[PDB]
Amino acid sequence: TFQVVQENADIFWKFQRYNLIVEYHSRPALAPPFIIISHITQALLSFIKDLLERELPSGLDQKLMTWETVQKENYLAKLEHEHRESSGERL
Amino acid sequence: RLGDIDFTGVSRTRGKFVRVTSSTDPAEIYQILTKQWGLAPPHLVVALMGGDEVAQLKPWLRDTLRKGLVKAAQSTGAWILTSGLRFGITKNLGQAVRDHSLASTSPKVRVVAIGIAPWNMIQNRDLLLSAKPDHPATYPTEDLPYGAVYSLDCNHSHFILVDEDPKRPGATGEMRVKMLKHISLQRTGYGGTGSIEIPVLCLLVHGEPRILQKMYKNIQNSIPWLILAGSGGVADILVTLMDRGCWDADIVQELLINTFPDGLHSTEITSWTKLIQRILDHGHLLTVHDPEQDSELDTVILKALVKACKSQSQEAQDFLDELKLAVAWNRVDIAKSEIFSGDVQWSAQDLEEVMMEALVNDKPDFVRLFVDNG
Amino acid sequence: RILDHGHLLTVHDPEQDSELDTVILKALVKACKSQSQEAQDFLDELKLAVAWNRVDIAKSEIFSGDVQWSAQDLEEVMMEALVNDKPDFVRLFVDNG
Ligand SMILES: [Ca+2]
Ligand SMILES: [Ca+2]
Repeated sequence: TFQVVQENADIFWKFQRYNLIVEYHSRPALAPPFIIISHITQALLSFIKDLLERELPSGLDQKLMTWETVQKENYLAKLEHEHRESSGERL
Repeated sequence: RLGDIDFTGVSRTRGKFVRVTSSTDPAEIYQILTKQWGLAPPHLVVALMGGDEVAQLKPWLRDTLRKGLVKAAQSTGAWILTSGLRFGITKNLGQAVRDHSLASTSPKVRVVAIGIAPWNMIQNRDLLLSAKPDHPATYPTEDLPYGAVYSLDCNHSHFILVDEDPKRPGATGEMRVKMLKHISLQRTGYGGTGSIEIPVLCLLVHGEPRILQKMYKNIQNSIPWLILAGSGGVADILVTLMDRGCWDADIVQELLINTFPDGLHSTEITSWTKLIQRILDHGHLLTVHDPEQDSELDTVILKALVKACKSQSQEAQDFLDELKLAVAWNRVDIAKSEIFSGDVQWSAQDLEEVMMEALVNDKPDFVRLFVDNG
Repeated sequence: RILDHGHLLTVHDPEQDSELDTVILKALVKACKSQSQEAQDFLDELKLAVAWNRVDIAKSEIFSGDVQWSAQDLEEVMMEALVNDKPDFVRLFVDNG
């Protein structure tokens, strides 16, 4: 078991780090007991009145989509060029 | 006549233009292009000829051509000359240039799609006639069939609209040839205390017998031509004639009639045959790009430009722009085989600027080659 | 006279060819080419090429510059290549209109 996990230790820890950072990014800034103040403030703000998952303007969104399409085309072209110069393909 | 265009449609694109007459000096238009619009002297000019016929390119051929042209032009500052009307291969080339511009994170080098279009072929030209300096003319984008009148391509940044000539109705081709020749005679400043020419190439895709006069005019102006192998029209005629190796009147007329049934006129076909005969007779200014075989447009472009320069002169100062293109495209083998052969004599002072360019741009093979060559 | 025709005759050498579908498709395509240039006459040869996964033969002969292919001419063979899981022919049909 130790050998199997240790082979992929980097990936497992990076997933763990993602989960922990996401968990503490969405937490209120106050630690319990004090978190009661944050809860009361949030409830009051809801009654009286993001870094991730953000919505983009249409022009910027289209520019990003075209940029990613160009990157994908370059990646596929490099893959094709690598395939052509391989030993088996040359043979 | 300097006006800006606000393109309404899919994306808010801006475009400048200048109305010109058939008798205008190409020097004034180049001056306007450089200073009045801020376009730096380009390091490569590719002029798109043909592609306006009803017989369009196959999607694989069209995509390969546009992608290869844009990627070859992305290394340095290149101008792509088209008939800036939203139709045919011009529209797709504009789309590819647009896509590269959106995806480019380096605005230092720019690919500019400059259009040279007839004023009698622009849809809603009176709409853009206003061209107020404070208020750019609003121009709607309309996709239209083959027809006879198109709209300016929104993806072309700059336009050169040429009015019809009362004497002869061929002002557009003459203006294109004059601009290409004037650009080819230009000499931009290079680095420090140096100047370089601007490489000019013509790309032909599915020509019609009508542009043969302009093609021969450009050939006479020592401007190299590049021909798409499977383009569809005159391009197949030219590539087949080169494949045979010999061109005679009988074979020329046979191919011309076979690929163009509609053309049936003794004097006209004789003129076309003679034009083609002279075009092939030049030969050194013509090259074939077969995407099945070559599939690397930068290599073919560099080979064509080097062949034209070799047939032109033997001085090293004339090979400097071809060398710059070779450095930018990492074509060390072509440079060694052709540019740095025994035919051309290279001095140490001639290679200083390209040595700096290879050093700054991380081209160790060219650094080694320049050390090897003096 | 039989040899004088020529375009309608083909040789299958199992030592050299050893793939009967390839030779059959080449013979049928040669006969169709010598017959006519319309794309509607190449539809059955194209169907056989799709069924036999002979993408190279189709590209070399059927989809050359000699024969003009329209988008509506390729709809049925596009469906056949899609349903029968022939991605190479799907790519070829996209490439050809
Ligand atoms: Ca030169
Ligand atoms: Ca048939």
